[PDB]
Amino acid sequence: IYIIGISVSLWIGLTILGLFLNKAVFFSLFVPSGTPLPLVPVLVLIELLSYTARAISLGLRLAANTLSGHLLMSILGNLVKIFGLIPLAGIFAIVILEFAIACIQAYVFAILTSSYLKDSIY
Amino acid sequence: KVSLVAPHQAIFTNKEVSQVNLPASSGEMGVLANHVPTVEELAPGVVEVIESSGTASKYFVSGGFASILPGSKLSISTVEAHPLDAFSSENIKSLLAEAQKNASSADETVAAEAAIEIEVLEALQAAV
Amino acid sequence: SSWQKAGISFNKYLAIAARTVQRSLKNDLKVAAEKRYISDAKVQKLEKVSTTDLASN
Amino acid sequence: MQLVLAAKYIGAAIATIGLTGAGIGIAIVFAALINGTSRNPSLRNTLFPFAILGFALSEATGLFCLMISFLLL
Amino acid sequence: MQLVLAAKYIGAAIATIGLTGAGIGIAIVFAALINGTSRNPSLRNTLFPFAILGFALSEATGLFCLMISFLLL
Amino acid sequence: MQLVLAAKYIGAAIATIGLTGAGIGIAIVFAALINGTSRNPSLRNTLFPFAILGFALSEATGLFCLMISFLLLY
Amino acid sequence: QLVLAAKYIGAAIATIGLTGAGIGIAIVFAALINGTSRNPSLRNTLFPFAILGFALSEATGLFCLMISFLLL
Amino acid sequence: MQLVLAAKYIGAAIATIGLTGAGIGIAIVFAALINGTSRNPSLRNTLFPFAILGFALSEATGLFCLMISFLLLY
Amino acid sequence: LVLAAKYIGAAIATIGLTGAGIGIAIVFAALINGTSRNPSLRNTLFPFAILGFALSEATGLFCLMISFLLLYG
Amino acid sequence: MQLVLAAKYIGAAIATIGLTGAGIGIAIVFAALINGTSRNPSLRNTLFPFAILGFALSEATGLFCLMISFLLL
Amino acid sequence: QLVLAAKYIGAAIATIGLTGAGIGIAIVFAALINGTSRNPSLRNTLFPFAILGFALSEATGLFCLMISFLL
Amino acid sequence: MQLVLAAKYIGAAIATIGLTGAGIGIAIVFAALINGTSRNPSLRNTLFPFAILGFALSEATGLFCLMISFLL
Amino acid sequence: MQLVLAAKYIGAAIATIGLTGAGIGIAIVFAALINGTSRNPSLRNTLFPFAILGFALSEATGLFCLMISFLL
Repeated sequence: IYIIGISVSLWIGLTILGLFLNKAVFFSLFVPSGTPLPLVPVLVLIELLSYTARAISLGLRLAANTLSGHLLMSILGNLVKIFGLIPLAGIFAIVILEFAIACIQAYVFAILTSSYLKDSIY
Repeated sequence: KVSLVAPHQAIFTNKEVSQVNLPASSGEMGVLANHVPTVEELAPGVVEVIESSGTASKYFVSGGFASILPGSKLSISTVEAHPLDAFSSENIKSLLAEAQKNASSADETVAAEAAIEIEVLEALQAAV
Repeated sequence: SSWQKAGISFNKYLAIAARTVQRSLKNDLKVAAEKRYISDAKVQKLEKVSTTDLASN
Repeated sequence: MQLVLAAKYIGAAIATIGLTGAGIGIAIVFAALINGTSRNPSLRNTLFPFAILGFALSEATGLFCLMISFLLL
Repeated sequence: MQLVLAAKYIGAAIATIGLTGAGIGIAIVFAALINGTSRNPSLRNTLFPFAILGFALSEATGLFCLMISFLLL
Repeated sequence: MQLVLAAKYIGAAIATIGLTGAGIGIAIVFAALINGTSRNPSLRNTLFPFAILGFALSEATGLFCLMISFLLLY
Repeated sequence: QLVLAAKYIGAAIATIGLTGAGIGIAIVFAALINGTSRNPSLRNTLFPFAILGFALSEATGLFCLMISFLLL
Repeated sequence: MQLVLAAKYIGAAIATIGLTGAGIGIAIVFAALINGTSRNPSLRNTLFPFAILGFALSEATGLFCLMISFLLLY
Repeated sequence: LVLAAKYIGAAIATIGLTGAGIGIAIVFAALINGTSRNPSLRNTLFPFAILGFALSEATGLFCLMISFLLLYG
Repeated sequence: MQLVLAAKYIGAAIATIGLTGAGIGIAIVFAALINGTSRNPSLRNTLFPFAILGFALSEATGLFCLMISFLLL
Repeated sequence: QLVLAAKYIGAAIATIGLTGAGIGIAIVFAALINGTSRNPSLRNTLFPFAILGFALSEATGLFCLMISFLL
Repeated sequence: MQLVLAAKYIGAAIATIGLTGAGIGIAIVFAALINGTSRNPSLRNTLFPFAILGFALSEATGLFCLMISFLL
Repeated sequence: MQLVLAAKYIGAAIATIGLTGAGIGIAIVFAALINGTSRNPSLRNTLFPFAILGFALSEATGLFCLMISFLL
């Protein structure tokens, strides 16, 4: 699941960069705020470079959720050796936060794609 | 230079003052010589104005809006401004006891008006 | 207080604080002061020259 | 295995440096909720639901960083 | 051999230093949302969509930094 | 022993670096409660219950980090 | 031996820059959530500066991650 | 015991670096109490009682961290 | 051995990214909060944000060239 | 005796890292007292007792940390 | 070989001071952007203090960079 | 000795890390005094006496830490 | 002496970590002075003497820490 998540996220990042480059062949380009200054081409850490960082951050949700569930093996040996009822409440809160993180990660990926489509048509 | 004019009489009127301490909405602010521009709301506290030496006149204001102009002018516009010696201790206890019993006892604006009257009566009775 | 949630503005909040401070002071110093907190005025909203019900609180 | 045994004890100590962000996050969310409730009248629900859900998200960093130091012991 | 195995335990300890920014970032967005909701009337939607989307962007630094320490252990 | 014994003493000192977040957390919750109580009149309960419950959550990070340094020295 | 053992240390201390990139996304979101409730910067206006400001603040984390990934 | 003596002396120095949270915690509670007392009119008790009780909770992190560095050098 | 110390120069030099990452958000927070007060929209505050961000990002570009030069020359 | 002499010099320098909390603590109490005195009117006594007693409590961390580095030198 | 190994690590530990120079350039610009919207500190006046204040904060980053570059 | 000379050079650098608290302490008292004097009217007195006495207390941490690095 | 030459480069790099307090200290006094000069009152006096004298006191930490790294 970890290797399939990084491979699926890399294909979505290449499609976002290819769609923005195809629209620049008939609607100018620029994409730079000018305010009586220069050195705007050196800070090209967005658009093309931003797709690589957004794909690794969105694809890491599958690996982070598996790390929380795999951490119960270290707490299972100590609870079967204070009362052990504190581990049940902590595992229930981490499972609810991991399931709710999938909806927040899906909304963050759709919000990032809306900025690329709106800037390519302006 | 103060302009503490009420809606029935004038206290400061002419510019012949030095320092004045009036309770605003945030804290107990105090105007000095060339005060900065600050138009904050005045709460129900004591508005004392020090006249040069120790000739301060404590005026219990009912609340208003302390306006500070940029030319070292303070306009304290309040509804009622009376001294601390014009209040009675026996009559102040009758208004505070009736407002506490009427609070949270009905509906509409009867219970909301009793909470504001109990807070203003407790602050004036503690400054005697 | 929380006067922004109701229908009390700055004019109604200043009149309620001035009337409560005058009644809680000296009873003998109430000369020419009870008329400033009591009025017999009425308000009636008109429409088109007809009007609705007259209210006076 | 002498070098790997000494590195396991030192790895569990430097990994606990993330508790400063998780410990201060529980107080930053409680400071805005205590000062905001006195403005009338965010008490029942409204701001009470965001304080419980916001504290669980800030505490996830302390629980995730503690599993690394516990697995290396 | 022996030097490469000892560096794997220390590589997962210093890499977890980024939890301070991700842990405090989840509480910084919740503190402004709880105090701003009582100012009328950013409750339903409007500010609710930016708080959910803003929390996932601030928590992305902790998930990316955790993959480095997990790959070296 | 030798290398493992020297790493146990140094592990109890580096694990105590997390006390800065737990120590400053008790003052951050107390500063907002003291400044917010002057607005009248959050005294009994209300603000007192959130300050007592909020201080226990911030102190959980320091108590959990202290058990790691104490287990390596004993 | 010495070059292989130093590769693990080259990716551990290099990830310390995530504190600036992680807290930067929350600093721009705190001012945007508190400013939108003042009426009425919703569509565009303030939304364009928050979307463009979040990508510039996240550029530090992408450059620091490429250094740790190249040595590991 | 040459390796255990060098690790014990270095443990008292790294554990003392956590005094920044305890030192700044006593000043954070004092800054809110000094600025809040001038806002009228909680002077005796009320706000002064939370400053005395809040300072003891922030000082618990510095006293607990000092026992770890003192145990390694004695 | 010079190859062992060359890898450490590219990791400890990245500690300066905290000032460049937080500086881009500090200038954006003041520009977003000031534009909602009416009416610093066209130029004025928008033109100073582009020039102000280049000064804060100059520290991160100079620090990144030091660690990149040790890994190649 | 080379191990005890080398560790004594490094212990006195690492113990001086706690001066940042004690140095900034005296300035934090002085910044709130300078801003509050100009807002009228607690100047002589009254609020002067909390500022004098607050500076001595914050200075206890710097004096206690200085005795550790002085005893190992 | 010990002298050449310490020179490479000296260029990385000396770059830790960039956090104060990077955040200092943005702290002076944040107060100038928020104060210019209060009307009317635009031409000169506040422009001279922002240009002179940014050069004083940038002096710490230029002096610290010459130490690591001299190795 | 080689071990005694190496610890003296490392001790002068670790003890100099405390300059961040002493440098920011003199600026914290100066920022409140500059903003407090504009709100009227403590300029040559009142706030002027607390600023001179408050700066001497914050500077005591930098002077004590400098003697440790200078003696090592 | 390989141990004495290796400690000289480490003592000159870790001692420069105190520049964060000196760099941010010059900006803290300039941020409070720029926001106060736009409202009550001028900038050629009053706050002009406090900003020049306050910046020199905060810059003493950077000059004193630079002499330690330059002498090692």
